[PDB]
Amino acid sequence: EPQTTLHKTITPISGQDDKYELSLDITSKL
Amino acid sequence: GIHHVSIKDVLSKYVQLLPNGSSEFRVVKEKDGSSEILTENQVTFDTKTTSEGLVEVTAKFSPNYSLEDGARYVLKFTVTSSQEALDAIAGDKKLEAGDAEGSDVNKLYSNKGASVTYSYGIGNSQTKTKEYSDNPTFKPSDPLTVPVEVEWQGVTGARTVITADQPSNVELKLVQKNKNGGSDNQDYRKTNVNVSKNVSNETRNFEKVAKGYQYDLIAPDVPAFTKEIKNVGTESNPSFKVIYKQLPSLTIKKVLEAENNLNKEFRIKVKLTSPDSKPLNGTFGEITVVNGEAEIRVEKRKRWRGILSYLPRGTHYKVEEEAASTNGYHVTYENQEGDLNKDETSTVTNHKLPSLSVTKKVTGKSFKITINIRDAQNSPLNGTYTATVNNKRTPLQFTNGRASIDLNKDQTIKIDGLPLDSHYTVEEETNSSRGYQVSYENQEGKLDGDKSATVTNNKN
Ligand SMILES: [Tb+3]
Ligand SMILES: [Tb+3]
Repeated sequence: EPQTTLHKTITPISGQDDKYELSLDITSKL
Repeated sequence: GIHHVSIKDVLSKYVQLLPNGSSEFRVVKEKDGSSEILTENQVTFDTKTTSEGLVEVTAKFSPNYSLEDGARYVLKFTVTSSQEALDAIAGDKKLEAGDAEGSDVNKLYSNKGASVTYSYGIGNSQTKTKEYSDNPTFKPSDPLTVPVEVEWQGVTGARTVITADQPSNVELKLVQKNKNGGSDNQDYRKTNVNVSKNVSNETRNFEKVAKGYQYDLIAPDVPAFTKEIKNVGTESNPSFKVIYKQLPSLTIKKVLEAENNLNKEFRIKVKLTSPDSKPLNGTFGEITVVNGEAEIRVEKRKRWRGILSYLPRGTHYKVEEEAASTNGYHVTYENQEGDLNKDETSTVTNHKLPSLSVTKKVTGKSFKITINIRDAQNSPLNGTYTATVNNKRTPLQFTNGRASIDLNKDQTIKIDGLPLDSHYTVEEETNSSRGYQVSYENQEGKLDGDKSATVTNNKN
């Protein structure tokens, strides 16, 4: 099996009240 | 490569997607500086509701899409604070365990679990799921502070002197209007605003007011004042002004003129009709109005006055003295009729009607004397008046301006209730006068008060 790494962050969307960007990633490596 | 890839996030109840997938789901492939967006043919997005009623979001890669080695694939989409979070930060909901990092409302968890599923291998591949170990958090925006202002106005408008009693404070309440069925919360926030004599403007604010709702204000009914409530801000950023405007009052006054009896009482009717041409009913100070009619009884003990306090603005008034109460007076009015848009005084003047006395003196037998009277408008008097000769009240009648009387030596007749500002002349009839020299005191005269004329007959 290849190695996978996983990272999830949330970021306030600049200049907007109550909006946030979710970011869920995956990277595969040999 | 890995294949059959899919990325999964379960949103917690504190966030939610935007309308019409404004949420803009996309997956970006990042490799060597360059960023590329996977197409409809490479990834598909599904929203579903779990059994627990939470929203789950899945980016399903096209099944035979293989992840390029060393490339970072990143699902991205926007969420917004749900009502749960807006309420929580306002202080209106308690967190349970598992809601936020260390139960801090500023660190709500956005996810209730997130993972990636994938396969690898040719033929019968193998399947793994890895849970994301990051459990990210966010702070909702600050709740609203909602200002409230109270303005007191006198009868005639802004910053005019107020005369009515005011309470020492007013309790204002912010009403959070229910959206999802249900009843408005009429006790959502409360503040006590101070009220001081001659401080016309005073401000407070509701703290920690949750966004997402429409608000309104409740302010007490204050006797003597009308109330207007306005949102001087917007729906999403409310700010309220309450204006109490004093209601007007009608004072009825009686004035006595040329009247030495101060012990009489007078009845004065006031007719009150509304702008909407209607029956006005209710009690205003001491005076009750039944079907537009009110009655004021005045006397010295009540300082010749009555007050209808705090009538509706615009009320039409017509004051008139009761017929019975006018007997013996010339009655005139100031400000009899009008519309009540500020304080008003209506004055009834009862001027006592004048009398004429005529006296016969004999120097050196009945004597016939003719009285001629023209009224104020100069038209000859017609009517009967009470006349008195030593306590004997006989009616005396004037035809076309003339009456005539019979006097003995040293008799006085006194004629009451004659019209104000009329003119008399007296003349002895030439037959009575035969043998005597006649002269007169005050033969002609103006009836502006009680008058006296004297006829003296001297033998020879
Ligand atoms: Tb009555
Ligand atoms: Tb003359």
